[PDB]
Amino acid sequence: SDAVTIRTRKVISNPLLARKQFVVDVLHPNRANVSKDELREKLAEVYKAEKDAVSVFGFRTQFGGGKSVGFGLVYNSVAEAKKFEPTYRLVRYGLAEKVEKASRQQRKQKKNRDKKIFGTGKRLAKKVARRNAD
Amino acid sequence: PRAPRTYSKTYSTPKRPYESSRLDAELKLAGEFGLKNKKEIYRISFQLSKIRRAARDLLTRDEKDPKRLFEGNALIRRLVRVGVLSEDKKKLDYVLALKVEDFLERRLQTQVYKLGLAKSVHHARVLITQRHIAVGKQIVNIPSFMVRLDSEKHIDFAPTSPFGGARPGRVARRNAARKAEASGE
Amino acid sequence: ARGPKKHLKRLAAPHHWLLDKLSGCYAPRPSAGPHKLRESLPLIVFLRNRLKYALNGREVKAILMQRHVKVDGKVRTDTTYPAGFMDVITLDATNENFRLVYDVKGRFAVHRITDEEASYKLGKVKKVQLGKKGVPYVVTHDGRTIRYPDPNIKVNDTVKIDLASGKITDFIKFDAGKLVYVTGGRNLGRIGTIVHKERHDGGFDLVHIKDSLDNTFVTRLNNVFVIGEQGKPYISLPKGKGIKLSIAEERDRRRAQQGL
RNA sequence: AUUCAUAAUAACUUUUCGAAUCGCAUGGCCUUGUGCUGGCGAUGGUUCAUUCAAAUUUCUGCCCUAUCAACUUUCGAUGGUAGGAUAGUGGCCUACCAUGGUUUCAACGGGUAACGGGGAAUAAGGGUUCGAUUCCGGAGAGGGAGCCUGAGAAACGGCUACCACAUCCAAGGAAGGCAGCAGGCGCGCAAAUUACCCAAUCCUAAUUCAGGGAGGUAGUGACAAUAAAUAACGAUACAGGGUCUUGUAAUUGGAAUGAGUACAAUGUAAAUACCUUAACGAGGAACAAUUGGAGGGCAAGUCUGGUGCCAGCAGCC
RNA sequence: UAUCUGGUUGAUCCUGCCAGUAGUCAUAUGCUUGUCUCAAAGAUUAAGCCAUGCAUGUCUAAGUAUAAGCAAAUACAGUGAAACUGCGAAUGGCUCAUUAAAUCAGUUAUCGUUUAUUUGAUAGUUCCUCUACAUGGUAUAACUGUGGUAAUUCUAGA
Repeated sequence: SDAVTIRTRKVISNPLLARKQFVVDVLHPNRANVSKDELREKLAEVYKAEKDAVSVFGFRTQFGGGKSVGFGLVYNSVAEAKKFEPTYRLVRYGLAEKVEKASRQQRKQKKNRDKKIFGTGKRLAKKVARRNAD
Repeated sequence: PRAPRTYSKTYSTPKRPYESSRLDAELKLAGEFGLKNKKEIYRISFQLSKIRRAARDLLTRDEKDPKRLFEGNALIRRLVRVGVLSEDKKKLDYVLALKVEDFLERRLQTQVYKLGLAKSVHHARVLITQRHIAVGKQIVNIPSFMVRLDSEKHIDFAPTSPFGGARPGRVARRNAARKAEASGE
Repeated sequence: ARGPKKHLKRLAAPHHWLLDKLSGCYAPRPSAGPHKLRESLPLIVFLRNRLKYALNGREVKAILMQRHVKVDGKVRTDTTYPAGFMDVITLDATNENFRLVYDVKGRFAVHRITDEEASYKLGKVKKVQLGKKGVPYVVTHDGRTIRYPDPNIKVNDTVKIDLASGKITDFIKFDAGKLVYVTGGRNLGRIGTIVHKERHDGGFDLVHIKDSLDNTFVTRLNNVFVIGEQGKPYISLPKGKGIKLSIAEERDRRRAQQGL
């Protein structure tokens, strides 16, 4: 393969969020696919963007290969890129960390078990220790 | 509690199922154009039935009715854009006089046979299914593509599909592989 | 059913929001405010489905709650604050001003305006009354009430509230020879001049309105909104100036558009 | 259109409301007191308007039944006055008084395998049949009644009592309500996972942040619906129509390609699958298509073979 | 868009009904099953009975903090369990048993009324012929520690 080409269309400036929104389309006549991080770096060197401050999220390849169309947006000043952005995408680009939590059933069971305790249960714990002691 | 996606059916079974003239004409069409079953003839008959019903209740409306003007102009412009009527037959009595062959002539397999490139309509269809035709730039593998009158000059082979070059297929690849492996050394 | 209603499903939203019937099974449900939800436009619909600024619901939540979008010169944070007709929604970080004026076809439009003229707003005075403690007060269609008006402001008429402290400036009468917007029913979004008003005691004084192109029609008086002298409206009219083209010449101008 | 809005007088009231609340800012004045004053907001607050609603309400419109022709008024049925009660109109109730009200233009009664509508099937029309079910409206949480709180409930993922079920036991007492999501038993001709998540659409809350079996995503899934793989071309030899065209053959040749396998990347909340694609993947018992039919309706046998009987010919064929 | 064909039928003609044909966003069931998009689904008999899990909770600069909680301005100041306070829990979602002028649809009415919330306006008058206004008083939870009950989201007393 010789090259892909990335064209940005319908560019909208959104100063309400300090960002620019656009529809990327890439012509990759040979390779297979997009290699999305290469597009992030390419859009970084297109405007001036420091590629950890960009995010392209929507992508789908046209029928019969070659053309892939998606939606992508650039934030200036990567602090706002961490600010006005959903957490799943920031984890997806490695600029955040996924928290681990128990699954929905365990959380619901724990909430509906400590709905049966009034107060801290320190009196209940002390009382049950004393009352099964003798 | 979410809306329905609407749906319908494009084919229509005939009223008298078993008529030797009808079976003969259906099979004649199937041989002359290379169809898979009788559903294609049924589907074109349903499309034609809708068009003729629209034409009938448009003509029962008076001349120079604005609804007649707008809907008839849209219908005639559409059916000349797809290229079933001719260029100089832009009147409703002609679109009453349409035949099923005038619609099957404008398909994809009929055009990719008539324009050369296939030498047989059955070979034309199987060459469509194997993803070998670009209309404009787009690979298509529906035989019933119903190509427009304008895009007739852009049917060719794809960037893939070794008739269009770009790295011949798997069988020839294995063939040259054993020529290099056994006959080569 | 035991109380009020808080949900509004898709297929039950106002049709002129142009909400896609798939991709979601609920509609914004404009919360209570100045306008009826059947004839309003929430902030989320305006900012999400018209200017394409936000993409989700939380996106416009984060746009609003940074204290950006002001309706009538006052900061709103609610996603479904019902911005209605003749409202003057403004955006600070882009230095842009807007005015909700109905499109010719019937739904809401996005009418850009200068920074001047965005500091006033017309309102159809709907009932004038001697209020508490003997003061007179008018109340208009947008829920505003104004105390001590001029005695010549009568019912079904138009006043001009600016934005600053109310304090109604020069106002309009209501008779023949006055430009008129229409905001309801089949003849919605159509601008013309009153030629005649027939008063039926018992209800629904129909109005005869003649447009720019001599297509007369009638509406009920509830939909009439007088906007000033013929040829001199005090606002900027939307694109096309409200003519209601028939579909045949709509086809004509639309293929006239095609080709360069 | 008013005894309307509003104003005034005389009073009256277990005298309602008229800020003892909170965050962020450090401005200004001089008699320099830690004196005076002052911003940007938050939360309340009486009344009126507005919005969200609510409740009553005018006209007109429903399926079958006359083997339903009289019905309602003892115990309100229709009307008057006055009171009570309600958010309020009103026989809504009470006291008193009138004798009315509906109907062959079908009252009243009975039946419904009846929730109503937008709508669905049915293409000459009008019609005939359906509408439990994605939207609008009503009713109900095993049956009834009653009720607290609250702006809003005669609420049942609130309470009390009774009835029918039924659980737990230390036998003294206690606790229930899937016609929410799964799922179980039963019933049937007849109907799916005790999965993942709030990423989307929205909703609630003091609230950008939490929560949501609402909803979405996957699993089962031939309810239904859309598009169309199971082969294509050549060469040889004959059969033809006839020097170019079709058919046949245990004749032959190389092409093409996805069903599948799968690096990868897109996709996604995370995944699966689709879109793209590295590499592999077709020579027939392969990667093999079935379901119905053949006297006429109604399309296609002047087929083949086998079994059983004959008081029929032959004689064991 | 508008075609019908067999049984009665012994030779004919009609009345006539039966059968055959086709559609179903109409249920079930049999055989077979490769692909892509799309996706209804315990309604019908039992509004029958339910094991277990989950389905309603909520915090900002802005009501209450001495958690003998976690960190890191001598009243407090950061974060932040429990509990008080405020709000919501009357929306959803499910089902179709009841219901025959009842519901419901279109169309009016409220000069016959209730409405938290949202939006807009709105309140120099208060005890007063001896007085906190540079600010009145009580409790009570949470908490500490003392206990019962087989058991309950039981709670007793300090």
